[PDB]
Amino acid sequence: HYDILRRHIRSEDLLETPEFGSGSRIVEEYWIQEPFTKAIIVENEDEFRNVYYALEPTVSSEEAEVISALYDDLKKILVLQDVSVDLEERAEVLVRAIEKLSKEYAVSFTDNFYSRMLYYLFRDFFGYGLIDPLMEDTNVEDISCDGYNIPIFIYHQKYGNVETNIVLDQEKLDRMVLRLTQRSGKHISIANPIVDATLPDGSRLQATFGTEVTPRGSSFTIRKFTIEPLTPIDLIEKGTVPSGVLAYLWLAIEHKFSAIVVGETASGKTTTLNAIMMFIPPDAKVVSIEDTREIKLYHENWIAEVTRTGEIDMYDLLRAALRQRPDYIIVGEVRGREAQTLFQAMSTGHASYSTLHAGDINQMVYRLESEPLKVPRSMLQFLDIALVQTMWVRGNTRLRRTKEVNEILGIDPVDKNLLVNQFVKWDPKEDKHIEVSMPKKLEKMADFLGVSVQEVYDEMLSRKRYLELMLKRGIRNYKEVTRYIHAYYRNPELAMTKMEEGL
Amino acid sequence: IEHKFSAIVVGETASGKTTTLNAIMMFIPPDAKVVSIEDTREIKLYHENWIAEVTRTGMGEGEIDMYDLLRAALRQRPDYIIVGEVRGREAQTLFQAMSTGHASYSTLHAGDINQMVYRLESEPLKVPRSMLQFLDIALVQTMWVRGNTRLRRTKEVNEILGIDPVDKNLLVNQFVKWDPKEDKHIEVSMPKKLEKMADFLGVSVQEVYDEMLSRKRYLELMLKRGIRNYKEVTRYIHAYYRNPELAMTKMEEGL
Amino acid sequence: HYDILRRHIRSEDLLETPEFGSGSRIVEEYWIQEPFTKAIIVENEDEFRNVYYALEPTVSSEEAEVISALYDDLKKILVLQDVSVDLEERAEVLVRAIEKTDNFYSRMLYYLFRDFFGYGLIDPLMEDTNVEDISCDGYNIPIFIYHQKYGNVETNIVLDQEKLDRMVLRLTQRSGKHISIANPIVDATLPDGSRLQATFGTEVTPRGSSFTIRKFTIEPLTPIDLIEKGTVPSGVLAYLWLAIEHKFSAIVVGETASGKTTTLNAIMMFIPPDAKVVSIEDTREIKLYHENWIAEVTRTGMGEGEIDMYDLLRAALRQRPDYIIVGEVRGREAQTLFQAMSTGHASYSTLHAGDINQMVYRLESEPLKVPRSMLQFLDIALVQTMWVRGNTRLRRTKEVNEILGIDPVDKNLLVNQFVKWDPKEDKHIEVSMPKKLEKMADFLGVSVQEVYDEMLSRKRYLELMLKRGIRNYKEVTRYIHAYYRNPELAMTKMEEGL
Repeated sequence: HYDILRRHIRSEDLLETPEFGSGSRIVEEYWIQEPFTKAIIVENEDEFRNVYYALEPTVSSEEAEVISALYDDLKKILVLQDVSVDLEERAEVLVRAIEKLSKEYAVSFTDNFYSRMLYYLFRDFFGYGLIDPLMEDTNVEDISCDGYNIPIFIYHQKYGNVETNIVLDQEKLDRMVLRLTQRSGKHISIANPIVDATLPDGSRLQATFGTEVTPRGSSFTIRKFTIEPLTPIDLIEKGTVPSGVLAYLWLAIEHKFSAIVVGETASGKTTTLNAIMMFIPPDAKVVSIEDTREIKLYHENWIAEVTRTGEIDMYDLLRAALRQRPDYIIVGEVRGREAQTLFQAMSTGHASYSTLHAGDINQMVYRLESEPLKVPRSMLQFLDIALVQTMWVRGNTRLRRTKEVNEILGIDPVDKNLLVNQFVKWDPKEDKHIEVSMPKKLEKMADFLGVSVQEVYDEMLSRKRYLELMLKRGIRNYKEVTRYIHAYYRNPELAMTKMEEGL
Repeated sequence: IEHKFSAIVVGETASGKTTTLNAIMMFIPPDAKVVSIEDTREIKLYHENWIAEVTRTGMGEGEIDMYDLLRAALRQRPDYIIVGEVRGREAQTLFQAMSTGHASYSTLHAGDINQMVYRLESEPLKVPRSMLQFLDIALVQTMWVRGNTRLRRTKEVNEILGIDPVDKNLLVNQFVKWDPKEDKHIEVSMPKKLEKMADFLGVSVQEVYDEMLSRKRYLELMLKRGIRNYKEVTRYIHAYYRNPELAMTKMEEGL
Repeated sequence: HYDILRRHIRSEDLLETPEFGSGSRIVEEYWIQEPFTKAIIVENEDEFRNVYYALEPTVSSEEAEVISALYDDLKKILVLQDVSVDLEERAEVLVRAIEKTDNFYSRMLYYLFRDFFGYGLIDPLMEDTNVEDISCDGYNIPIFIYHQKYGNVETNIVLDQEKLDRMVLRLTQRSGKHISIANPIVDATLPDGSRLQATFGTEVTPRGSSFTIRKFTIEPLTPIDLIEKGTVPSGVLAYLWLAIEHKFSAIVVGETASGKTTTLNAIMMFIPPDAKVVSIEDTREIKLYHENWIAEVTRTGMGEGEIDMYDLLRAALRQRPDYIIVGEVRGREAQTLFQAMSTGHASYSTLHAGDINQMVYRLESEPLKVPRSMLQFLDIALVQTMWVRGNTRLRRTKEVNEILGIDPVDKNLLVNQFVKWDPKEDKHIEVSMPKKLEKMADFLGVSVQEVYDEMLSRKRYLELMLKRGIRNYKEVTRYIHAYYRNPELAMTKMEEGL
């Protein structure tokens, strides 16, 4: 979007320098998208806190009025406000149109006021409007707008919870919500005032309309979607999952053990699933079914299926894909009926993985067995690993942590109880993952290979070493990480040497 | 409350449940995001980053109950969740929020922890036995009368330590008890939750204990200075959060 | 398709030779449709992986639009595409129509055919019986396949947007469906009898249109085969042959990748030539060289009425099947099956489990929920295994279990273990008498020694087929059908290499 804009810019230096009186001290400044936006962390020292300032190109009461004027005309054009169209060409339908209205009304603006007016038109037409800067700043992970005349709050990757300078009044906020809502294909109104949707880019939306069910006015909450997939290295570095557990999981998904990663909504479940899904052997056939395109993989032999909300559901896609011979099936989040199918896939030898909304393992079982999912108890035996994610909150810090790793051994012959083994448990105290025991799944692997448990264990340590070597060498991006993992697959010793040899 | 220990205010009817809750909800950290779900507004809070959600009857539209609202509120990011009073199904979601780290608070119609447990476990609430472990504190409120002697007292401060494997289950440590004979609050056990705090904070107990005594003084002073209003009280509390040092000094210097 | 063609051609030295730069070693090479297409399995030292290269008669870029032109006209010939017309005749027109080098001719008809009667770009993959799975994931992505021996390998066949979009319409149409943005997903079955999943556009497949084809090319392992692989001893196989002829019902149980289906399909070639057999599967896997047979396959209901195994069995058991085969019991239908058993229908099926206890549990508990008392009608339950050491990959029948019946006031399931497999010596040990052989005496109305004699007889017959290297299922089934018809004559021909 902005690269296109930066093209027609027609000038730079559109930003001035803020006037924060005393009792206010700049803590940090940084371009969000130069030369238009900029974030300025300001410290209102009187109140011993910081306050995110979204800085946009300055305009005067007269100027903005002029801008708003063009918007009204350009607004007539439907193309530029049509999502099905390529941003790039409707970005010109805009500049080429402003050219008309300009030369016609016989006027020539300032090279600057253009490279300023232009910013606003794009923003309110293509961008996210008033919150665009927040929607842009990579540091902002969440956006929370409680209501009429209430400042937007956000979660900053470095300052955590912080008050923002952006404030929407009723007229503005209502539009904002409708816009966000509409932009997500779903509809909101006094009739049905609550909406749980996902924006075009994947960010999750939670909106409310009017004061029907929410006095204080309409409100919305966005949980931005990071474009770049965290990798198992990212996870080792972030203290979220130990390199050993990660090695353990590598072997586990190689040997097609099916796993489900459990957690609370927004606990980092998908992020983790995507990360460990980078351990899939290179040539295998991967099939992914989701309601919202989220998983990003550097795996050629893969088909990414997506749900249609109108009508084609996961269930349909899942049983369909199951008629073939896929090596790995990814679901993303079992929420109903298909949950049964997914567990059957397991029963019939398919490496199956998915996300599930629950807090404990107890809660997992409960949520699995009861409607709408309704997975019979006899079938749970077919799940191999169950991870539990948690988002540890202490002060102005967030910690996505693999809270616990569980192994489903089987179903007890009495009371048909699920045999489980928790071999790794996180400790919030020292923020240390603890191995309450050794993985029982290592024996299943040993047999499947004809080697001694001891032999598998050492393989693990090896991969573990490889991972930490990749970390130490600063290999974090998914494409490059996947590249090096596929390598170890193709040939381990050659791969190891090349890792510890600089290549 | 600052540390997010969840609490339910239990009490017979006309004992003070809601009042007390609303009272101690003015202890929420100035910047934390709080969402409340009530059948009808009753909770007043001098807090900004706050979403107030109210149930819909559905008289002539789509009925939206507490279950729907909580289910979808817990969904955004609330640091604190306040449910006016649990009167059914939504109760499960709440305790789920608890097992998840959401500082959850609410009210329940009952006279003692036993009744509380019964009501919570049995339909309509039907909260699973094992989930109870995530509730931290349960206050029990009362009404006490003699002459025109109209008294609302916290009968007891109960600390829910957790569950017992092979049990009776609900492990409760009673911190404070109220003697009506002398109208006095007696400590009848150690405030164990203060130790869990040491663990969270990463400090010692005496250290936390010190801060408690400190916060205590701060309150008694506000009292002596006649700072009664909620808007003003919340301001001085928000104050102490921001900087207890400066906050304490201004209070000792009538400003 | 290729016999009709390959004669109308002139030259026979069509298609040059492959040229792979260094680091691109040639592992193997073999013919597909001589002398047009040939497949080469190349290596790649760097990435320890093999690659499938689909070789077709090379052409000139001038011949390109040239042959693409001769096609631009032949297309407007409705009388060609028409499938109602026999391929033998249809071909003729294309030839005659083309009349309106003596080498370029042949290495051209190939394509003209490959696009009118063939499968187009993927014909090399559809004709090669080594490729049992075809995965075209997306736009400009090399197709992947599952080779009978090489498994997952990349391919030299890629399709850009349009090239694939039309391919998806071709496959969709030959299967009899109409894939469109309105109905972007198709799960049909191709004329050659193959499973085809297909997606048009990018509504459900962001990675563009796509398709997958799981070819029914199987070549089902044979009883003789099981003997060779040392999976099941010849003696046990004879015992089963009799068992099956007499309609004793059997379930093949085993952990995953142990051989359940293989073994079943194997021992299902023991069904009497004239008996009526009906099979119900979630997806075809069972190959049988039997005529009086009805094969029924479950329907997903993607966009129509869903018909599950329960529906199919319920209504199959309804006609007169002497033998009923259920691919694998994964639910409700299981009850109907055991009902069929209590009724005398020689019923067979597979079940995911490790030992009789697990089998029982799964069968009794939901979703299957087969009533405790019904189990008595199951006769034999084989337990299959996977065994490994070095590259030592072994599939063995761990145990032949005879279900004697139910016990009043019990523990219930009375099982007599006939054969056990010792992995230490890789030997099958008899650990009890084959009681079912006595039930046979009772059925047949003869003595045990008598039946026992026939078993030893049938046993010999099998070992001989082995010695004579009769491995194929079509041929094996014939010699078995043989013995049924006349064991006397059958035995003599076998001893006299004929």
